[PDB]
Amino acid sequence: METVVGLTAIAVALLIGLGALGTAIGFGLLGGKFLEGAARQPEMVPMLQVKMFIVAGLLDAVTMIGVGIALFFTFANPFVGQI
Amino acid sequence: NKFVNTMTQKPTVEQLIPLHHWDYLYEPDAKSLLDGLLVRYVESQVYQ
Repeated sequence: METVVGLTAIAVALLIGLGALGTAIGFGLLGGKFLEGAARQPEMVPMLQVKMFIVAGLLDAVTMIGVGIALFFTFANPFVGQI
Repeated sequence: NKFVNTMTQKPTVEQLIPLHHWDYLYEPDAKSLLDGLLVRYVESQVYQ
């Protein structure tokens, strides 16, 4: 059991760590364009803010699946039951 | 001469060269645009 349990900690760190890395860079790109449009046309902000949340759902979709699988591998373990 | 009315022409001298919440999407740089528009403005005043 020792190496399967030790390698499950690294598997969880890669799932949450790569997800945290991508989501921070992704929102930095999407966010900068929201502020740029908002500064040029301050009347458009109500529309642009709603359109940003439609993209934010697509951007985090696979990252949240990764965090869901990482919590499952932490509080339960599908590999330990396979010896 | 300036047209005051059909019976009065006034001689005049007018200065040509020495002249709010949103901004334009300047296609070329704004400096390049200002250089061309000031020239079109002075020519139009001379034509008028």
